[PDB]
Amino acid sequence: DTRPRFLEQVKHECHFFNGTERVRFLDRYFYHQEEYVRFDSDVGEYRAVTELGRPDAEYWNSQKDLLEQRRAAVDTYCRHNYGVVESFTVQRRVYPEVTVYPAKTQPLQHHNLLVCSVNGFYPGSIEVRWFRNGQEEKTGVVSTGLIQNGDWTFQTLVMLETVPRSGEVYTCQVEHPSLTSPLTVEWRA
Amino acid sequence: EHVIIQAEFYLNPDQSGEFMFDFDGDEIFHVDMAKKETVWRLEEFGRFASFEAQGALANIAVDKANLEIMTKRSNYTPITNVPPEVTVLTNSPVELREPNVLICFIDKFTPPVVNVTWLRNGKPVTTGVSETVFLPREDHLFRKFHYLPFLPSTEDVYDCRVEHWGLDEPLLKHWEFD
Amino acid sequence: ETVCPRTTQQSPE
Ligand SMILES: *[C@@H]1O[C@H](CO)[C@@H](O)[C@H](O)[C@H]1NC(C)=O
Ligand SMILES: *[C@@H]1O[C@H](CO)[C@@H](O)[C@H](O)[C@H]1NC(C)=O
Repeated sequence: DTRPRFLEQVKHECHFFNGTERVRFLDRYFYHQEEYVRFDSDVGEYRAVTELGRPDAEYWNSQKDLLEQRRAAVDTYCRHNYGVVESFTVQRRVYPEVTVYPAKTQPLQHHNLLVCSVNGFYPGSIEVRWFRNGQEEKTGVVSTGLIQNGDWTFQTLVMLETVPRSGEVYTCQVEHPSLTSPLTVEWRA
Repeated sequence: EHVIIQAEFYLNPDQSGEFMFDFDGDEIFHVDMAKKETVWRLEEFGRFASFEAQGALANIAVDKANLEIMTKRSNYTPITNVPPEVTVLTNSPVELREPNVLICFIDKFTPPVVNVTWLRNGKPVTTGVSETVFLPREDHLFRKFHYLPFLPSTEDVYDCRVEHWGLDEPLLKHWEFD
Repeated sequence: ETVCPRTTQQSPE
């Protein structure tokens, strides 16, 4: 099937700063990926983003009742829906499971990679650090970065490249808003 | 600090529509257009809130009308296919005989039409699979998740097979134990 | 308790 496709998108966005103290509403219309017209609550009228959207801005801006609907959106739409969903979105906290296992940069060489697998947490902001015998190791650290699982949980792997010596204790330390104290997991050579 | 987006689309000639709410990149719910039901991404969401699915149907009807208008205005300029990036990963560190989930992440593509197949040892599997709807990105492409619960063994290999009009051949992304 | 939709409006023809 090589028939041409045509896509229309609309995104009505509510941006919240300090709870619902500062709220910005954006009404955005797109043809394929091209935003052609938008309403920005900072402005209070539709403005064409590209030439394609000039007719829509002029026509919609002539509808005072429509504009007054959009000017009230920060209250009647954004703040309202925030109050509806806040208890299970804004306030969602799911602490991570932390697992440490060894691996190899080269399948034939010996174990020279410590993986700190941090799984199932929400929200996304997290800090993961490596320690060798109580001292933070910042060199040789590589990560997948933040991974969305698509089910309101995140994961991340933080890997430390190192040659373990007998005696050493490695610590992976996780901080996250769901925790009141750092979560640490040790690994011994 | 937080962003809630009500994202809609309508696609011709497929006559596909979609209506969803996003919170900080996660789906709160979408509306099943054929059943006219609100589908909460986590079931527990539905006990703390509701949504009248009819409102989505009304918006999608306007989006359809606007697509026809904008198609004309553009002189029937079609969308350019953007093929996806595909990643396969597991929900949690893998241990033999301990239940887990394979995640197939399909990212950065348009249009929102895709064929996805899970393969176990080269054979299609459908038992217990699930998927998300098309999820919006900030660059206005799409992403999507497909899920396969599985029991890790050393005998089974897996692939996520993704077809998309922007790809010349199907994209296969492999997973196996280790 | 009810999430409220923002309506979309029709472009000029
Ligand atoms: C469509 O073609 C008309 C007539 O040449 C032109 O005025 C208009 O700018 C075009 N619109 C596009 C290419 O978006
Ligand atoms: C999916 O497969 C069907 C046939 O089952 C085909 O008609 C359609 O073009 C395919 N879609 C994509 C995006 O490859």
